[PDB]
Amino acid sequence: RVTVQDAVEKIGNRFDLVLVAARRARQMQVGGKDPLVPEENDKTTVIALREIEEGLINNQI
Amino acid sequence: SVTEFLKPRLVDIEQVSSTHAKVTLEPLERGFGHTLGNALRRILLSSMPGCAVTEVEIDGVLHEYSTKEGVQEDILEILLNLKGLAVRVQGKDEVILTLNKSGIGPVTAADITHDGDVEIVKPQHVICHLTDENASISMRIKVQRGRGYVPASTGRLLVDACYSPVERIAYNVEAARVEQRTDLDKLVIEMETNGTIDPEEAIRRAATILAEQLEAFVD
Amino acid sequence: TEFLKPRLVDIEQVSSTHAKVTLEPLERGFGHTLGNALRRILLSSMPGCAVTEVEIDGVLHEYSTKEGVQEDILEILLNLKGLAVRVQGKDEVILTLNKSGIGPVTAADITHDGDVEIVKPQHVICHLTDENASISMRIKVQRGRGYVPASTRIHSEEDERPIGRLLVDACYSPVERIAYNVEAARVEQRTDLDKLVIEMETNGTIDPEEAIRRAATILAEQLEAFVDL
Amino acid sequence: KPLVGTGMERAVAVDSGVTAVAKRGGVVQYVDASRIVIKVNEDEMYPGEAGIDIYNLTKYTRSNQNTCINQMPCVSLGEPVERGDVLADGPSTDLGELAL
Amino acid sequence: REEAVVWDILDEVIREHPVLLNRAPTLHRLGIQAFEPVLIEGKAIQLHPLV
Amino acid sequence: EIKELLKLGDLPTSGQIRLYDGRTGEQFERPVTVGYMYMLKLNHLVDDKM
Amino acid sequence: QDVVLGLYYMTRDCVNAKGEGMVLTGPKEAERLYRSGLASLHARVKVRIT
Repeated sequence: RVTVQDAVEKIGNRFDLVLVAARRARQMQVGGKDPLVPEENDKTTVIALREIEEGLINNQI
Repeated sequence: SVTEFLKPRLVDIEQVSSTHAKVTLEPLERGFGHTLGNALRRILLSSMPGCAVTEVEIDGVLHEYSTKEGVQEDILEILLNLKGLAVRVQGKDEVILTLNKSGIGPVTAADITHDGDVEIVKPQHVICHLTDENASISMRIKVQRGRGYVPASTGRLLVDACYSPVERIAYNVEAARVEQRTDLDKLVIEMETNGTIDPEEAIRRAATILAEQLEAFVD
Repeated sequence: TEFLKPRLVDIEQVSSTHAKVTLEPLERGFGHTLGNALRRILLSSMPGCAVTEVEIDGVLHEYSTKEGVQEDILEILLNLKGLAVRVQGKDEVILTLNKSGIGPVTAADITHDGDVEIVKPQHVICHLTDENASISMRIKVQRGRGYVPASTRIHSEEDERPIGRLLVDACYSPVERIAYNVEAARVEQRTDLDKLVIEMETNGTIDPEEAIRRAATILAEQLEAFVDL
Repeated sequence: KPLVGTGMERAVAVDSGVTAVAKRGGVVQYVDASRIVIKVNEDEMYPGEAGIDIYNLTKYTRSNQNTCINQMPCVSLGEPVERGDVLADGPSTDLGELAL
Repeated sequence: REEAVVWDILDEVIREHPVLLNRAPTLHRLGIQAFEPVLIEGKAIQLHPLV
Repeated sequence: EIKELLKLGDLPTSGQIRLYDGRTGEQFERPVTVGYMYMLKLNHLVDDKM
Repeated sequence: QDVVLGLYYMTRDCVNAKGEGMVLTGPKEAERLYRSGLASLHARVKVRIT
């Protein structure tokens, strides 16, 4: 997977999707949390985008 | 080295349907992905043996040109739709079956006089729809054993024969690699088949057909 | 089910290098299917025998020159690359060569053996052009298959070869072109029986009566993975 | 050689000075891909001379653009040559035709 | 030393790290684009035909 | 005069030949031009730029 | 440009062709018909479609 539009359906500003994907990927890489989506050893780059697909992320979290 | 060329293992059966599968091999020596992919293709699509509908006799017709009433789609379509029926014939060259149905509604291959000697491997195949309070139809369907796909070149209605069960087969070759080179081929074979035979075994039949040619040369 | 199987009924060694072979009868399509499969296998995978290193007495690298010889040392290597020989039950052999006095140098000058057989004695290595001139060299041959360029080979040897060897690129595959053709033939009072003809040009080290069976063998064993699934 | 050309190759390869060109007519005395040496005939000799034109060919050398430039013979021992015949190919030439 | 492991590591490093390709001059935004790389034996950059 | 030379060879004067694809041995549809162009390697070779 | 050349060639109609004028139950047997060499690619046909 690569095209992020379905995540942009959820974060309706596209800039906020980069700020949110970075924040969440940092909670994984740096903050030591782990994903609510099943990871496949993807990069956090892709995991965080795959966490928007589960519909369970916004910049409240 | 000199006579120990690399051999694949199936990397997956990769199955997506009982009708279609994506059997993939790795590694093959450079260029063998065609030499086997296409060779088995040309076997599979044209020289697999099997049984198919070959001739039709609907009640009282000389040519599917005559659009006899009581049926929604005309006889040109019933004729091709009956080509759509996949069938298994046990031990015989040609076998005739009879079909009839009555009442307003569809007709299905489940309504055939099922000999048990013959299996209609997809009964739920709709044949036509009926269109009057008195609507009923009765026909003889000939099924025959043969090989490959044979066109309409050769009251009976002739039709092309779909003896080979492969609905489609396609293949690709693509980059694969080992620890020191990437000039080797992967092979992906994809095929889809009419339900008479499962594909991961149809290919094992076909590999046998091809192997049997070599049996007179292999040392 | 009515499949006729082939036999390799006939062969014509039209030259010391070129030959025809025929497989007969075949069903529908199998004339094409084998016809191309065996061509593609015969080109890729027939094993053969190539020069692989050369050491010449007084030379130091490929680009030098030898007094009293008509070729730059490089064009000697471009000539020996094309030389082809059989070897009997060996993975490699070393051939010595010596000549002196004016005139051509040809493969017939190699120190012959029972266990090496050369396809064309007249293949020429250089000219000598002075009365006292000489060359002596130790041509090393290896068996193998396909093509292996010397740049990858020395990167595969991983010890450091001595000064004064020359390396040549390896071109083992002994068949230079293959053609196939399909046609109907008299058998069983019936039509659409293909006489496959395969006809071939080679470096001269091998005979079709081996080659087509070896190609069929390679195919037959590669194909095992598809019945063993 | 180019198989299709214009017949200008026979001039570019000679006039460009890079093929070694026979200064006087005679017969090839010796050849070895480094030297070519010509026994000039007495109809074009100068009277006190030995009468022998060597041509020490340039072998592998860098061009100003780092391509090599090794001249190679086109003659054979004992072959006759006439003034202005190509004795040795240049880079990118053969038998004195341009051949890029 | 380019040891035999390093490629299986590399093909894990790169496994989905976008790399940015741009020609020059680059008149307009479409003139820098990112692609996922896939490894090659040669030395040329294999670009996609439509792009 | 090209046709005349190709007729002196035993060659097809259309200049074109039917070809087959070595991946399958299938014929190409319609013949294609085949012949001996002259081609130059230029001094822009890649390892000098990668 | 080559992609569109191929798609143009694939979709023309040629009024004479091998296998012209028959009736088929779908693309898949259209492809079997093409690939086995039984019908020419730009031959006219009727098919069931969905």
